[PDB]
Amino acid sequence: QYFQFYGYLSQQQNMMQDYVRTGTYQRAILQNHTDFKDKIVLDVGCGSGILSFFAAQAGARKIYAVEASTMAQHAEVLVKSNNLTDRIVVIPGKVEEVSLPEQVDIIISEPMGYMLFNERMLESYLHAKKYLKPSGNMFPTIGDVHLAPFTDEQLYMEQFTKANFWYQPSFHGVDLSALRGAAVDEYFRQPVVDTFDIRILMAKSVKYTVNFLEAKEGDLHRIEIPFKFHMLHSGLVHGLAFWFDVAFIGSIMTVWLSTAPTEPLTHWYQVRCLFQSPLFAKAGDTLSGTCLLIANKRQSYDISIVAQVDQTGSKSSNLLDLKNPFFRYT
Amino acid sequence: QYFQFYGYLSQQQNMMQDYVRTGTYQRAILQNHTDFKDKIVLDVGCGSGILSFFAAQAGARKIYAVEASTMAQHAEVLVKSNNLTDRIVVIPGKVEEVSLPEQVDIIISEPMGYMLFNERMLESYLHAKKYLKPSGNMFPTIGDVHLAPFTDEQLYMEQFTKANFWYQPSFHGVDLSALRGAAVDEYFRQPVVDTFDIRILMAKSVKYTVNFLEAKEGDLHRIEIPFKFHMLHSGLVHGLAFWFDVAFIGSIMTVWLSTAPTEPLTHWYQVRCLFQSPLFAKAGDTLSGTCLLIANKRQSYDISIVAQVDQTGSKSSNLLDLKNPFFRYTGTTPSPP
Ligand SMILES: COc1ccc(CCNC(=O)[C@H](N)CC[C@H](CNCc2ccccc2)C[C@H]2O[C@@H](n3cnc4c(N)ncnc43)[C@H](O)[C@@H]2O)cc1
Ligand SMILES: COc1ccc(CCNC(=O)[C@H](N)CC[C@H](CNCc2ccccc2)C[C@H]2O[C@@H](n3cnc4c(N)ncnc43)[C@H](O)[C@@H]2O)cc1
Repeated sequence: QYFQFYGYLSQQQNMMQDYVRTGTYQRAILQNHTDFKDKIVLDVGCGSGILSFFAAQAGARKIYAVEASTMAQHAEVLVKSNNLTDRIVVIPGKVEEVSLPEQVDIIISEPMGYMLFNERMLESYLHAKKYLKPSGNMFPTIGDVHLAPFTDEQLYMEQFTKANFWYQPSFHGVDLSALRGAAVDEYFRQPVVDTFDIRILMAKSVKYTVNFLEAKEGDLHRIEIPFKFHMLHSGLVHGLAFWFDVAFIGSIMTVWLSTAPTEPLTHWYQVRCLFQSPLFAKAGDTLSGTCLLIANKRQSYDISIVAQVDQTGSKSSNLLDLKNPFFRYT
Repeated sequence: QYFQFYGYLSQQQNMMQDYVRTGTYQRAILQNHTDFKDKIVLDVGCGSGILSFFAAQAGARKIYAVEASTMAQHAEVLVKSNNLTDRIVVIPGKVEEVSLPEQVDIIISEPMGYMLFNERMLESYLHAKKYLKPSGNMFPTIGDVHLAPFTDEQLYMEQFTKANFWYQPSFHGVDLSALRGAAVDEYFRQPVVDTFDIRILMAKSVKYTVNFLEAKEGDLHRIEIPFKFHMLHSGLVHGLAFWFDVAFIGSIMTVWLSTAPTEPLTHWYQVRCLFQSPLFAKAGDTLSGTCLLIANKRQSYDISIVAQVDQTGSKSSNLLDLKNPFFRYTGTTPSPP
C-alpha cells in the first residue's frame, strides 16, 4: 500500500511542483556546491530522482539513488534521458536492504512528514548513516519541532458536535449513547491538519531539536518533548499547535525550510492536538508538560500530551492518533 | 488497513448519517415487515449494527450480525445497551470464516461500492448465501449497473494539462520529457469520481443486471458488459459514464436505492472512464463494444473498455484501474454542453 502509492507519477508530480520544497532543496544543494563537488552522495527515497539531479548539477562524482517503489524504473528513464548514466546510479530497494559499493560523503533526502516525524521515514534516513564516511554530512542536517498553545473555541465545538452524534438516545429508534465516551475519545485523538492565524497562539513556541548527524534510528521510537510556556494572553487553551523547520547546514551557508505559520503555507500545513477539556490560563502563568511520541506498527506514532497550568494545578492528559488525522483545510 | 479503517466510529457515523443509505434501508425493511417478522436474519458487515436493529424493529426472531473489524466490539455494546441480546447475536469475524448455528430466511447488507462492484464486498454478500434457506431472500435483491457515452471536452483536456507537467526540458534544470507518455497513461487509467449534467450523455443508457438471488460469488471475478449505444446527439465521445441502482424486492413492495445522475447526489457520485482516443459519432450512429471488469488483488477491478463507431470503424481501446480513482468533485454546478 505504502510503496504502491509512491509508484504513481501523480504523487511525485505533486511533491515536485511544490516550489518552496523543490526550490529550497535546490538552493541548499547548489549554494553549498563544495559539499557535493567530486563527492559521493546517497539519495534516500529518491522518487523521480530530482534531488540526485541537484547533486549532479553541483558536481557530485557519483550519486547512489535508492528508491523502494516502482518509481525507481521512472528515475532510471530520467537518468538516461538526461545523459547522467555515469554519475547517477539508481539502486532499486529499501535503504535498509540494498547493497552500496562504497561509503558516501553526504546523504540527502526529503523524509519529513506531518509534525516532522509522521510516516517514520526519518528512521530510514538515520539507518542510512551506516554508509556515511566519518567526515560526512546530511541534508537536512537538523530538524526543529515547534509547539505552542492555541485558543480556538470554534474548532473545539466542531469536533465536539461530531462526537455528540453518539449521544443520541434514539437514532432511527436506536440508542447510541453507550458509545458517547468512546466517540468523544476517538474524535479528540484526531490531530487536526490545517493552518490558522498566528494570533490564536497564546505563548512563544518551544523548540525541540533533532540533530540527524547525532541521532540513532532507535531514538525515534520514543521521543519525549518537554515544554514550559510563558502565557502571553489570558483565556482557554484548546490544545497545542505543532510545526517544524529543517536546516541544511552546509560548508558555505545554512539554508532553512520552514513550515511555520508565519511563513507561506506549505503542504505540511500545521498540526493541532486538541484537549478534550480546554484549560484556562492567565497571562503570566506557566503551562508545563511533556509530548511523548511512541512509535507504532502503522508507520506512525501514539502521542501522549500532558499539560498543566502550574499556578492552579489545572491538568489536561491527552492522546493523539497520528494514523487518523482530520484534514480540515478548505 | 481495510478493517482498521472500519474500526473508527467516525467512519461508521459517516455512513449512518447518510440518509439515502440509512433511511432507504429502514423503509425497505419496515415496509416489508412480513419478510422479517419471526424470521432468522444474517447481517453481513453490520458495522455499528444499524441494519440489525432495523430487522429487530420489524420483528425478527434472531439476527446474526457479522462484522470483521473491531467495530464488532462497539456493536456488542449497542446490542446490550438496547436490551436486544436475546435477538441480535454479534459474531466477530469474516462472513467467510465464521459459523452460524442455523440457516437464515433473509440476508441483509450494504455491500455497494463505486460502479456497484468496487471494494469487492458483493463477493462476501454472495458467499453468505451458503447460510440462506432454499427459498430465502436477499436485501438488496438485484443491482443494475447503467452505462452511457458522454462528451466532456474540458475533463478530457485536463488529463493533458496535468500530464504536460512532465513535458518540460528544464524543470529546475532537469529534462522531465521522457516520462510524459507514462504520465498521460497513468491519468487516463484513473476512473473519475464526480457528478455531471445529464445533457452531456449522448445516448440512452444500457443496463447490466446482477440478480443476487441467482448470482454466484465467482460471477463477480469477471464481469462482461456488452453495449450497443444508439447515438441521440452528434459529437466527440470522450468515454463512458457509470452509475447503479439496487432494489429491495420484498413480499409487500419493492424499494429502490438509485445513484443515477437524474436523482439527488449520493456519496457514490457517478464514475466516468475516459477514452484516451475519443470517437466522433453522429446522431443515429451506433457505438458498440465491451466493458470487461476483471477482479484484482486490491479489492478492486482492472477495467477494459473497447468501443467502436460501427458506421466509420473508428475504435478506442482503454484500460483503467479502479484502485486509483480520481476524486474530482468540488461542488460547483455541472455544465451542459
Ligand atoms: C496529493 O499528492 C500527494 C503526494 C505525495 C504525498 C506524500 C508526501 N510525503 C512526503 O512528502 C515525504 N517527505 C516523503 C517524500 C519522499 C520523496 N522525496 C522526493 C523529493 C525531494 C525533494 C523535492 C521533491 C521530491 C518519498 C519517497 O521515499 C521513498 N522511500 C521511503 N522510504 C524508503 C526506504 N526505506 N527506502 C527507499 N525508498 C524509500 C518512497 O517510495 C517515495 O518514493 C501525499 C500527497
Ligand atoms: C468519508 O467516510 C467514509 C466512510 C466509509 C467509507 C467506505 C464506504 N464503503 C461502503 O459504503 C460499502 N458499502 C461497505 C459498507 C459496510 C457497512 N454498511 C453499514 C451500513 C448499512 C446500512 C446503512 C448504514 C451503514 C462495511 C462494513 O462491512 C464490513 N465487512 C466487509 N467485508 C466483510 C466480511 N467479509 N465479513 C465481515 N464484515 C465485513 C467492514 O468491516 C465494515 O464495517 C468511505 C469513506
